[PDB]
Amino acid sequence: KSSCKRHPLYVDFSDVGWNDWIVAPPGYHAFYCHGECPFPLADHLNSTNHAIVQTLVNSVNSKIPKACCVPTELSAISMLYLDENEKVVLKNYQDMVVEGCGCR
Amino acid sequence: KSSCKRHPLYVDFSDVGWNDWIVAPPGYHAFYCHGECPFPLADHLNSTNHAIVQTLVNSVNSKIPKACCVPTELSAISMLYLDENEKVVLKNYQDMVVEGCGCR
Amino acid sequence: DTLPFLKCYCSGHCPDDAINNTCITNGHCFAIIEEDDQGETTLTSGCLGLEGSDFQCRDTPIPHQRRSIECCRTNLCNQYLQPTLPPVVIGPF
Amino acid sequence: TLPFLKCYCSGHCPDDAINNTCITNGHCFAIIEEDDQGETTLTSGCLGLEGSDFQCRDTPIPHQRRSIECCRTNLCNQYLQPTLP
Repeated sequence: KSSCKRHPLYVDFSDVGWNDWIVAPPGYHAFYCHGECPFPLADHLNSTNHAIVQTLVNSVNSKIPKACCVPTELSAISMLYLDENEKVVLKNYQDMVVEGCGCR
Repeated sequence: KSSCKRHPLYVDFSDVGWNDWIVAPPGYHAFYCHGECPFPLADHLNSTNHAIVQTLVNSVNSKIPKACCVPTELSAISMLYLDENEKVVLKNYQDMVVEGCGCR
Repeated sequence: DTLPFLKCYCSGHCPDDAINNTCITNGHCFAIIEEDDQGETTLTSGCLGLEGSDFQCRDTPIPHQRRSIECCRTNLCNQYLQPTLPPVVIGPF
Repeated sequence: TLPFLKCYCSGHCPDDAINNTCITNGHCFAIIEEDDQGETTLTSGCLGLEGSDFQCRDTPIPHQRRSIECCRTNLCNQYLQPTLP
């Protein structure tokens, strides 16, 4: 009973394992997507045709799931870490951060 | 239990009521995505980093959802449908058919 | 694409950064009346994207819960929509 | 970079596995998890190159005890015996 939106989430590395393979940063703001995909999917949910069709079918046949609230735009962050040979390395990491969310 | 994959769904326009504004085709194979996104995410689920990161966060903090199983490529289909003043036109609806699924 | 040109009122379906209960879109304004899972009836309104709008504005006629959606395409036009529940059906089906 | 490595799989197979093997550009893994009775269970398959280093690294105190080990050699994974923390 609240719709697809982005939600805050900070991922602390020490706090989950990778304290000691990742020199920098110690964490980063990842965000995540969650919420209802109701009928009708509004404009700001950036739905596909498939998802709009599926929402209508779910409303007539409940064995077919509703669309899911998921990231529709992600961005990169770079990290400093030590690898499988253990050199200190700078690396871009793709699709780390949720920039916006939609019903897909 | 069973994990993220694509599933059959045929959408028959006249069962859903659309057959008096869609002259052709009478329906089409839309499919859908559904299923688990466990840890670890195996290759064939095409997760993004974010979905990976978040699957790990969910095993430590269950207050934060699993990655979800959604379409990751979609194809188009064309249709003959009515307009406002009862003109049949042809158009290519994007993103109607699911071609593949993933954990996102 | 085709840029947002339309301004609609919203209630229930407002974007999370909506200013004064309006939203903008390249699609249609809508109003919808429906029963939820408890048979409580509610009226909500907002913006629909252009892509997919044929399906959503038309609806399917027999969903689990009664509803009616209406769409219009001029500025703030959804403040005038007064959609009403479909008549109820008697007998099993 | 195409897929080039062949791994065993079990529990984590794609629907089109050939004799219980998958093909990838990342790593083969195996992993042992522990349910609610302690009656545990051992699964394996393929990990995509992307984010492999997130999934191969070992993270303490989840909901459960589990351990995962990766590698990159043909069937390196069919005789990998991870042991619980």
